[PDB]
Amino acid sequence: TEDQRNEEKAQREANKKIEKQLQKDKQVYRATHRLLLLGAGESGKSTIVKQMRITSGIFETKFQVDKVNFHMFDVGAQRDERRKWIQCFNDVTAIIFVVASSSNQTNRLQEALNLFKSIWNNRWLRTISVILFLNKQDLLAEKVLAGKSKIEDYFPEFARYTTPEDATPEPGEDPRVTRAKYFIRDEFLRISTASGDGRHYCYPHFTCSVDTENIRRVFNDCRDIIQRMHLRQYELL
Amino acid sequence: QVQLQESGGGLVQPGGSLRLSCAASGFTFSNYKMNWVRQAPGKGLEWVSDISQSGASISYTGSVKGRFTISRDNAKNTLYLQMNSLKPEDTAVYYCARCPAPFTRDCFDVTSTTYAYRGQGTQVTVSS
Amino acid sequence: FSVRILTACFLSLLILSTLLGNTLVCAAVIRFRHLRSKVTNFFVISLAVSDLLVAVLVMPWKAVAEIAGFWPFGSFCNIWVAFDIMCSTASILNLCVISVDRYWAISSPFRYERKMTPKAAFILISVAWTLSVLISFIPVQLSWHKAKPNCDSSLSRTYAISSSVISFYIPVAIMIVTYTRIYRIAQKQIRRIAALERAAVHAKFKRETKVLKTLSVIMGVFVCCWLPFFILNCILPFCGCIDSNTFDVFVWFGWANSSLNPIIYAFNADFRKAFSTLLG
Amino acid sequence: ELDQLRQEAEQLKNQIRDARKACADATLSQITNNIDPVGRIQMRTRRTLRGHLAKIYAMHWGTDSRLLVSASQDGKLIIWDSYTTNKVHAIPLRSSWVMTCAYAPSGNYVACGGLDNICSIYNLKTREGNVRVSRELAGHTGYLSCCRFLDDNQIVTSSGDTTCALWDIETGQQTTTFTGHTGDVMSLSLAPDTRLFVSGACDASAKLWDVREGMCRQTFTGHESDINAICFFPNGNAFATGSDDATCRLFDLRADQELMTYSHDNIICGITSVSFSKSGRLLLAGYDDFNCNVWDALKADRAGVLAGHDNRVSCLGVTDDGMAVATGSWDSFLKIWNG
Amino acid sequence: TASIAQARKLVEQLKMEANIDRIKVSKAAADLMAYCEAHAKEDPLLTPVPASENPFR
Ligand SMILES: CC(C)CCC[C@@H](C)[C@H]1CC[C@H]2[C@@H]3CC=C4C[C@@H](O)CC[C@]4(C)[C@H]3CC[C@]12C
Ligand SMILES: CC(C)CCC[C@@H](C)[C@H]1CC[C@H]2[C@@H]3CC=C4C[C@@H](O)CC[C@]4(C)[C@H]3CC[C@]12C
Ligand SMILES: CC(C)CCC[C@@H](C)[C@H]1CC[C@H]2[C@@H]3CC=C4C[C@@H](O)CC[C@]4(C)[C@H]3CC[C@]12C
Ligand SMILES: CC(C)CCC[C@@H](C)[C@H]1CC[C@H]2[C@@H]3CC=C4C[C@@H](O)CC[C@]4(C)[C@H]3CC[C@]12C
Ligand SMILES: CC(C)CCC[C@@H](C)[C@H]1CC[C@H]2[C@@H]3CC=C4C[C@@H](O)CC[C@]4(C)[C@H]3CC[C@]12C
Ligand SMILES: CC(C)CCC[C@@H](C)[C@H]1CC[C@H]2[C@@H]3CC=C4C[C@@H](O)CC[C@]4(C)[C@H]3CC[C@]12C
Ligand SMILES: Cc1cccc([C@H]2CN(C)CCc3c2cc(O)c(O)c3Cl)c1
Ligand SMILES: CCCCCCCCCCCCCCCC(=O)O
Ligand SMILES: CCCCCCCCCCCCCCCC(=O)O
Ligand SMILES: CCCCCCCCCCCCCCCC(=O)O
Ligand SMILES: CCCCCCCCCCCCCCCC(=O)O
Ligand SMILES: CCCCCCCCCCCCCCCC(=O)O
Repeated sequence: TEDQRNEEKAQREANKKIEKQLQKDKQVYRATHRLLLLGAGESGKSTIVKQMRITSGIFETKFQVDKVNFHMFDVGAQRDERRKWIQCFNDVTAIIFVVASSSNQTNRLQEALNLFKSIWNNRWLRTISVILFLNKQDLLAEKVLAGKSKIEDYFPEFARYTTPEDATPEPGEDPRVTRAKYFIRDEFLRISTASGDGRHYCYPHFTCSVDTENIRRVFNDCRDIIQRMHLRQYELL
Repeated sequence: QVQLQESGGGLVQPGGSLRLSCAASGFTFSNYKMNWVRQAPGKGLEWVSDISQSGASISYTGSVKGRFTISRDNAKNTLYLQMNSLKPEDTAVYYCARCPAPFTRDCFDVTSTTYAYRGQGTQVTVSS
Repeated sequence: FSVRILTACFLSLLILSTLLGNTLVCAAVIRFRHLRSKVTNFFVISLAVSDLLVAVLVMPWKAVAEIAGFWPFGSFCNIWVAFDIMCSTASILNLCVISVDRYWAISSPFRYERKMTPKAAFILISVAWTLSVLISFIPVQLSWHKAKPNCDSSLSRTYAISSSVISFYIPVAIMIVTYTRIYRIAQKQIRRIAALERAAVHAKFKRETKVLKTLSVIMGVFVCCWLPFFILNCILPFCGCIDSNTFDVFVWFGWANSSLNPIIYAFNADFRKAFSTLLG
Repeated sequence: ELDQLRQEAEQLKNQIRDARKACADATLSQITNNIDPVGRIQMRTRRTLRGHLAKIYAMHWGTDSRLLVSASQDGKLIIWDSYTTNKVHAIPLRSSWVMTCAYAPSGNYVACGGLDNICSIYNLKTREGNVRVSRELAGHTGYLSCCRFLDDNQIVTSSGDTTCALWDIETGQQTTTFTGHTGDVMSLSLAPDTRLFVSGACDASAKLWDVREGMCRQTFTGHESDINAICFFPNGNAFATGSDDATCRLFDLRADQELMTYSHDNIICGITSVSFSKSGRLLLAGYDDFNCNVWDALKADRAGVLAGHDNRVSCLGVTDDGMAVATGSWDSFLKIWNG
Repeated sequence: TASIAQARKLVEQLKMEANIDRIKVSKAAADLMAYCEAHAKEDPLLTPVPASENPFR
C-alpha cells in the first residue's frame, strides 16, 4: 500500500496549500464589507455608482475608505422578479436602498415604500441593515416651490402633518420642502420602526446624487451598523 | 393549479360604488396575504391594498386610503374590494395578487411586469 | 457542630456550582464549532480556564482547611498561595482583557476587524497569563510576598501594594474607563435610534435601562466581590487590625465572582443554545 | 382576439384537468397501505467539511461518489474529497455570487453559475495542474440558477429570465432554448437516460423538457407556491419537487398529475432542496427551519430528521451509489449524513 | 401584440400537451412500488450497512 500512502501524502500537501490560500482569502474576506445597491429605474443608482467609482447581470464597485475595503453590487441585467435572488444578499454587511421622490404618471414612491417594507419584512433579510438614500432633493424643492405637488394628492396624511422638532432644516431650504422631505423620511422610519423589533436599523440620508460626501456617509453608516451589531452581541441594545 | 378570477367591473359613473370579487382556486386561502394591484392604461402597475393572513393588519395606498375597503372571507375562499366615491383617475385594470410564500409579510414581486400569481383582471372604466 | 455543617454546605455548593458552570462553558466551546470560531470568544475561554483553575486548585483546599480548622499539608501552603495569586490575577486580568476587547470592537469596529487577528488574541491572553505567573510564582518561591520578622501569610507592604495595583487597581481603572466609554457610545446610539423612533411615532427609556442594567451588573458584581478584599489586603500589613473571619469571607466573595463569571458572560444566545443542547 | 384565446386556453386546461381526474382511479397512498414502513432513520454526520467563508448555496456529486463540488457566495468553488475530508481543488470565482455548481459525469469539467448571468466552465485536466476558466457562457438576461452536465460537450442551464438553455461547450453557443416558463426557473434535474429533464420554476409549475426536440412535453401544476428544487426518481419516470408552501410533491410523467403530497402541520417553512436515494424509497427534503426531513415515498410519513445545521439548508445531494448524503447549508458547513 | 402572441403560444402548448398518451395511476404506482421493492436491498440509505463495507467510517 505504498502507492496509497503516497497518494494520501500528496492529497494532504495539496489540502495544506489550499488551506493556506483560504486563510489569506479569509483575512481579505472578513476585512471586506459587502453592500447591496437597490434602486428604482427612474432613480439615479447609476449616478451614485459613477460618483462612487470616482449586459452583465451584476456590477461590482471596489472602493476603500480609511483602509476599509468595500464591494458594492448593483443590480444590472436582471428580471423585475427579485424575491429568489434577494435572499442571496442577506450575508452582506448592508443594503443601500435608493429611492427617488417625485412631487405617464405613476406612484413610484408608494412602490418604493412597498419594496422597502418587503426587504425589511423578508425572513432572511431580518439581519440586514438598510442604509436609505433619498435621491433627487433638488427636483422636490423645485416642484414644491413651483406650487404643483403630487405628494399632497397621493398622501392624505401629509396634508395633516407637522414637521418633527428633532429634524434639522437647512437655511436655504423652504419650510414646505423640508416638511415634504422629512415626511418621506418619516414614512420610511414608520415602516422600519414598526415592522422591526430592534434587530436591524434604517439610516436615512438626503442626497441629490451629485454629492461627494455620499461615500463618507456610507462609511459612517457601515461603521454604525457594525457598532450596533457589537452592542447587540453583548446584549446592550 | 393557482388561479385567481376577477368578478365585477365594466363602466361606472364617478361617485358610484363598485364591488370587485376575487375567486381563489388551487391553494389554501388563509395562509397567504393578498393584495389588489391596478394598471392604468399606458402606465405601470401600482399596488393598491393588502390584507394579511388573519386580516387584522391591513395596509392601503394613500390615494385609496379611506376610499377602498378590502375584506377577505376565508370560508367562502373569496377576496372582496369595495369602491365608493370613484374618481376619473381611478380607472385601471384591477388585478388580484397573492404573496409568493405562506406565513410571510414580504411581497417582493407582486408589483412586477410579468408575475404568474395574478389574475387576468377586469377592465374598470369610469365615465363622467 | 451545626454551624460548621452549614458552612461546609455553603462552601461545597459554591465549589460544585463553580466547577459545573466553568466545565459547562469549556464543554460548550470545545464541542461546538461556532463558539470556537469567533476571535472574541478566545478571551472568554481563557477566563473559563482561569475560573476552572480557581475551582480545581484554590477553593477546595481552603474550604477543607476552614472546615477542619487547620491546614494539614504544611509544605503545600506556599505552593497553594502561589496558585491562589496566579488564578485570581489571571481571572481579573482576563476580565480586563475582555473589557478592552469589547471597547476596541464597539469603539473602532473596522479597525477591530483588521487588527484583532487570532494571533493578536493569543498575544493578549499570553501577556495576561505571563503577567500573572511573573507576579505570583516568582515572588512566592523567592519569599518576596511574606513580611519580614497553619497556612496564614502576612504580606509585606511593598508586595501587597504592588500586587494589588497590578492585580486589581490597574485593571479596575482600565475597566472603569472602558465601560464608561462603552456606556457613552451606547448612549449616543440609543439617542440616535430613539430620535428616529420618536420621529416615527410623531408621524403616526427601556433600552437605556437595559444598557445601564447590563453594565451595572458586570461592574457591580466585579467591584462588590473584589473591592472589599483588596482594600482589606492593602490595609492589613500597615496595621500589623481587621478580624480574620471577615477577611476569609471577603476572600470567598472574590472566589464567588469566579463562580458568577459564566452567568455574566455565557448567557449569549449561542452559549444559551449550547448549554440547552448539552443539558438536554 | 384576447378573449377567444383566453377562453380556448381555459377550455383546454379544463380538458386536461378532466383527463387527469379520470386517470386518478386510486391514489398512491391507498395502494401503499399494505407496505412495510421504513421506520426511524438515524443518520449520523460521518464527515464535516471545513473551509467555506460565505454561505454554501449549491453542491453537486461526482458519479464515482468520491468527489463533490460546493459553490459558495465568497467567490470560492471547492472540490472536496468526501472520504478523507481533503480539498482537492479551490477555484477563485470572477463573480462573488454563485448560486449553482455542477460536476461533469466524466469528471473533466466543473461549471458554476451566478448573478453575473455567466456560466463558467473550468477544466480540471489542465496540463499545468492549475484551475483555469475553460469557457464563459454569456447571453443570459436572467440570473443563472442551476446547471447540469449531460456530458463534456453539452451542458443544460437554468436561468432567471424564465428560460432553460442547452449549450454546446465546444462552440460556446446555445444548442437550443426552452422558453415555456412564466416564472424564474429555480432548478432543473436531468434524468439518468438524459433524453428528458424536468425543471421547476416560480410559476408553481414543473415542466418536462425534451433535450433534442426543444419543447415541453408536459406541464405539472399542483403547487401553491414557488418550486425551489426538482429531483428525479431513479428510473426516470417520476419526479419530486420541493416548494415554499412546505409541501414536497411527487409527480408522475405517465400519470401527468401529482401522485403524492408530503406535508406536515408543524412544518410551515419552505423547502429548498429535494434529493432521491438509489432506490427512491426515501425522499430527502431540505428546509428553512434548519433540519432535513427523510420522507418515506410510499407511506408519506417523516422517516427521519437531520438537525446539524446552524443556518438554513440550501442544498441536499445524494451520491449515485447511494452510500452517503452531503448537505450544504448557509452556516458555511457541509455535513455528510450516512444511514 | 405581445399578449396575443403569448396567448397563442399557451393555446398551442395546451393542445400539444392534451394530445398525449396517459397511463392510469394504479399501474404507474405499481411500477414505482415494484422499482422500490427491487432496489430496496441495493440502497445503502434504506438498509443499514456494516462499517467494513462503509467507506465513511
Ligand atoms: C498557563 C495555563 C495554566 C493556562 C493557559 C491558558 C491559555 C494559554 C490556554 C487555555 C485555553 C486555550 C484556548 C482553548 C481554545 C482555543 C480555541 C482555538 O480555536 C484557538 C486556541 C484557543 C484560544 C486556546 C489558546 C490557548 C488557551 C487560551
Ligand atoms: C493544571 C493543574 C492540574 C496542575 C496541578 C499540579 C499539582 C497537582 C502538582 C504540581 C506541583 C506539585 C507539588 C510540587 C512540590 C511539592 C512539595 C513536596 O514536598 C510535596 C508535594 C508537592 C506539594 C507537590 C504536590 C502536587 C503539585 C502541587
Ligand atoms: C509557569 C506556569 C505557566 C505554569 C505553572 C507550572 C507549575 C506547575 C510549576 C512551575 C514552577 C514549579 C515550582 C518551581 C519550584 C519549586 C520549589 C521546589 O522546592 C518545590 C517544587 C516547586 C514549587 C515547583 C512546583 C511546580 C511548579 C509550580
Ligand atoms: C493607582 C490607583 C489607581 C490605585 C492606587 C492604589 C494604592 C496605591 C492606594 C489605594 C488604597 C490606599 C491605602 C488606603 C489606606 C491606607 C491606610 C493608611 O493608614 C496608610 C495608607 C493606606 C495603606 C493607603 C496607601 C495607598 C493605597 C494602597
Ligand atoms: C452579586 C451581588 C454581591 C451584587 C449584585 C448587585 C446587583 C444585584 C445590583 C447592584 C447595582 C444595581 C443596579 C443599579 C442601577 C440600576 C438602574 C435602575 O434604573 C434599574 C435597576 C439597576 C439596574 C440596579 C439593578 C440591581 C443592581 C445591578
Ligand atoms: C462591596 C463594595 C461595593 C463596597 C465595599 C465597601 C467597603 C469599603 C466596606 C463594606 C464592608 C466594610 C467592612 C465591614 C466590617 C468590618 C469589620 C470591622 O471590625 C472593621 C471594619 C470592616 C472591615 C469594614 C471595613 C469597610 C468595608 C470593607
Ligand atoms: C493575605 C494573603 C496572603 C497570601 C496570598 C493572598 C492572595 C489571596 N487571594 C485570595 C487572592 C489573590 C491575591 C492574594 C494576594 C495578593 O497580594 C494579590 O494581589 C492577590 Cl490577587 C492573600
Ligand atoms: C451562584 C452561581 C451558580 C452558577 C450556576 C450556573 C448554572 C447554569 C445553568 C444554565 C441553564 C441554561 C438554561 C437555558 C434555558 C433556555 O433558554 O432554553
Ligand atoms: C485535579 C487536580 C488536583 C490537585 C491536587 C493537589 C494535591 C496536593 C497534595 C500535597 C501533598 C503534600 C505532602 C507533604 C505535606 C507535608 O509537608 O507533610
Ligand atoms: C511586576 C511587578 C512585580 C513586583 C515584585 C516586587 C517584589 C520585591 C521584593 C523585594 C524583596 C527583597 C528581599 C531582601 C532579602 C534580604 O533581606 O536580603
Ligand atoms: C511594575 C509597576 C508596579 C507599580 C507598583 C507601585 C507600588 C510601589 C509601592 C512601594 C511601597 C514601599 C514601602 C516600603 C515599606 C518597607 O520598608 O517595607
Ligand atoms: C447568587 C448569590 C451568591 C451568594 C454568594 C455567597 C457566598 C458565601 C460565602 C461563604 C463564606 C463562609 C466563610 C465561613 C468561615 C468560617 O468558618 O467562619
